[PDB]
Amino acid sequence: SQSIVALLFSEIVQYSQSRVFTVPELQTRLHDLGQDVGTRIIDLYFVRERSSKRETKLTQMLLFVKTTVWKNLFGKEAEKLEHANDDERTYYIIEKEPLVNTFISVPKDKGSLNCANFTAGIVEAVLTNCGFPCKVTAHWHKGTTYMVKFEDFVIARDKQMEEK
Amino acid sequence: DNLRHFVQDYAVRALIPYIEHLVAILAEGVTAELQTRKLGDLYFMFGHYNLAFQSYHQAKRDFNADSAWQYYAGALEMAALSAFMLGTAQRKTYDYMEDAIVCYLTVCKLQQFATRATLLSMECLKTARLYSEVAKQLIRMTNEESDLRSALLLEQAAYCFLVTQPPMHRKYAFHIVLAGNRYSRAGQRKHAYRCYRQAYQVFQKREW
Amino acid sequence: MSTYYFVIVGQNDNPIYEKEFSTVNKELRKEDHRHLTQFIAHAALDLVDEHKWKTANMQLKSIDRFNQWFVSAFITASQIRFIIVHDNKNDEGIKNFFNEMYDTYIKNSMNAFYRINTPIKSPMFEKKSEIFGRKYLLS
Repeated sequence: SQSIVALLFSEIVQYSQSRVFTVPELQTRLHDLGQDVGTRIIDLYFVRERSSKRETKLTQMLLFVKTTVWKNLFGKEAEKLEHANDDERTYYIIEKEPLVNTFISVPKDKGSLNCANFTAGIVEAVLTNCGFPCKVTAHWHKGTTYMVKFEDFVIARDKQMEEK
Repeated sequence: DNLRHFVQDYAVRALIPYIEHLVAILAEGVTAELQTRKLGDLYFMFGHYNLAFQSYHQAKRDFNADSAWQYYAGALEMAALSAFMLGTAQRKTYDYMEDAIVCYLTVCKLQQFATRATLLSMECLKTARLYSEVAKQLIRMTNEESDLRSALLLEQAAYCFLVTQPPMHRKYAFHIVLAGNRYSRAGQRKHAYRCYRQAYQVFQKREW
Repeated sequence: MSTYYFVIVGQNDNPIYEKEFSTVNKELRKEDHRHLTQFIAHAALDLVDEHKWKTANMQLKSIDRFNQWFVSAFITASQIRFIIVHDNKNDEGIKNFFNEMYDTYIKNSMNAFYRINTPIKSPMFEKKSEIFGRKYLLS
């Protein structure tokens, strides 16, 4: 079902909300779960759904891994992608569909951040396992949005291989 | 004292005719396979960089069939040195130099002239940017060399490959562990310990 | 014959596992092979990282050829460094052999109990590897 996953994920959040004391470390725990997901999904989908061939270059892998992960997760690719000049490290990936709202969401007083961070955790896993260590923030701006802070050695590395 | 310097002055005044006689020998040389060789051995101390490149040029047309490419190696040593000294650092002369060093070791058994070429080719390619080039021919000199010498060339190859880029950041350490015992058998005890210490440093950096 | 050596390297450069099939003899020298090549997998890696930054090919068949030690690279999406090192060449075996390595690796990587860059002791994986070696390498 849709609703079985929503229920299992409510028990996710509740187990955290139990043996976790404050919200940001709860988001951290969600992020850990996301890393756990990515750690194996990325290696799965190298072959079956990613042309079986590796892709290394940044923006192509960003968009294509975005899409392939979303097709084999929900079958719905993220609606848009922004990469920001003002900070070349600052890219935003934004999807109007929150994974969270399979169960419609939490109290709007205590926890500013939600599953949005857990999806961001899966994102971080796949990026850093492709070769792209990054930190990702989930913001309630224009719906569920994300922002990625890549790795400095990585950012120099692709900035150099911007040419061949 | 002042009197010591007066003798100094007279000595350098007596050196003027000596270097002018060498200038006359240089003139006699600029006016065969051995003529080109001697010409090279000449501007080897006159600073003629254009004639040093012309020495290797004529030696390629003099030892084309002659198996005496040891004088061609000597002329190319001057050519590569004069190129990087002037700042031209010709990659052409650099590659030719290896053609008269490692590739000449396949032709004749003049490893003495081959190692002479590789030695200064390493320093000139280190000032350039191809430090991995020096390292690769120092590994192609390690297999021959001896024991202390082989370990010395392995230590040279170690830092050279690591200097250009990350490539060889723990295999350089792994091979100076073998070069460490090579030095211990005959390799300098100081060289042995310091290359072992170098290996341990990047071993801790890359513990896995 | 051909010598047989497989290695598994975590993202954090951790040597996860290594597998052998060569005719058993002078086990000390086979361990010398192991560390020789495990530390050869070091520059091989320092090399193949930029090599993979160049080409995102299926498999990097050759990275270095030590003139007696041969470096064949099949790097993964999770950047798991894989190398076969052998004194003899057998390309057709090695290509789809690294393929099937990758496959059974996916199979035993899915299990949630595994975490990134961790040795895997599953003797089931051992016999899967052995069957592959008897298929694609050994005779």
